[PDB]
Amino acid sequence: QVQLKESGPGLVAPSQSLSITCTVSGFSLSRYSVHWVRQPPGKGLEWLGMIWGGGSTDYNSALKSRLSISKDNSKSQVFLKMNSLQTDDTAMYYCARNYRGFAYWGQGTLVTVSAAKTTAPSVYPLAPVCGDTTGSSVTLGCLVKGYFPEPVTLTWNSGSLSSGVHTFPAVLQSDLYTLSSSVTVTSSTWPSQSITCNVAHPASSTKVDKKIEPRGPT
Amino acid sequence: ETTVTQSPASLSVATGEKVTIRCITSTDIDDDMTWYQQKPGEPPKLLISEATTLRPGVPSRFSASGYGTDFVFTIENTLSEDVADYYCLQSDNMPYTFGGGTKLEIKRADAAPTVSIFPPSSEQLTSGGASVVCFLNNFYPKDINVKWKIDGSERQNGVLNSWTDQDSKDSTYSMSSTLTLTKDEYERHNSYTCEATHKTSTSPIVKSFNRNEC
Repeated sequence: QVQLKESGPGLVAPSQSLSITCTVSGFSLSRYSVHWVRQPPGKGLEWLGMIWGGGSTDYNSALKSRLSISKDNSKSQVFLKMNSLQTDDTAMYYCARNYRGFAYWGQGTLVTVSAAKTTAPSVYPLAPVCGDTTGSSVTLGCLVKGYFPEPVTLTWNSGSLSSGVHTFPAVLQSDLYTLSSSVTVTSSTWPSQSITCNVAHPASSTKVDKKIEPRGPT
Repeated sequence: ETTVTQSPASLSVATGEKVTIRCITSTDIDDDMTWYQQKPGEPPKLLISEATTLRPGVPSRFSASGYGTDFVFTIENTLSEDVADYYCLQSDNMPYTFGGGTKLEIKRADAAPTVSIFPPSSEQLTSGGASVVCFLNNFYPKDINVKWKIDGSERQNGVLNSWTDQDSKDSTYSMSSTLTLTKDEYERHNSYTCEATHKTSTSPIVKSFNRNEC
């Protein structure tokens, strides 16, 4: 029952400040050290700094000038602050607890440092072509186009249809992300049973559910 | 700072073969070495503590050795679920430093793609956009090429491709290719085609449809 969770802004403009909250449970902050680590998209891990149980701080020299860590032992919360943010600070930010290694991590919060503006996605259902050769199995799809920043959460039937799914990483084109997802079921299961794509873009408070309906009369 | 050099940066092994990953520290770090496995979309997972102590619940196939400057991480019988990025970490002196990481992929038997082509949705056509999507699913090896053709003529601009990470269960890859046009340019042609050239076939796999024919 050792848990950590990062709460961050998601989208920061360059030259502005960043604040991340690490809410922990199952252990007392006064007795364990919490570390901060970041991972630029597609790159390796960088140790950012730490805060000891007693309250002393050690920061990474590279960012020491802009990095600041505090905490509140009572509320089980550790805080990260970054000044003079820049585009090369875009990364996934993790907090982790150290005891004989970084054994427990948060799931990480993605921070995109960019002046671009939040845009909600358009969600499109991708039903099979007409004709096709409907036999043995069928493949449906979901296209999520024109959104910023990452991430987006795509599920199929609220997460129940997780088998035979391929959700592809988003691609950035003209400062807007595009993402897609395929799901393969047996011919007998669709369109008999309903299949729906569930898309959430939290940075824009968007949550869309697009049902995949045949293109013709069936 | 203490620098940690991790090698190799990339690695590909057949199912069952051994994996060897090495981390050299610029200074003597005693045994303050830990090893991690990171799957896509997840944080790193601690596998080894104190250079050699396997964390409970980690398969015995995993092991590590070293004291001082030379540390080695080993997988005896690599299984499909072992695909991931692996990292070492020195915790001897500040600032803590990670190795550069090792990307592990699994060699397996050839698998031809399952290709599916999807015309633009009616909802997208109303907004003025037109995306033709081609899914190329569960193939191996990762190398593959998609050629879009409109009325038999190759189209290059406006294509966005994306690959999944190697699958943890069957060790295959999948890809999405999306050709984005204007509703106008889309309605100006008839046959749309995505051709996949893969090691699994000399004649490319073709999926196509006609705009007005259905």
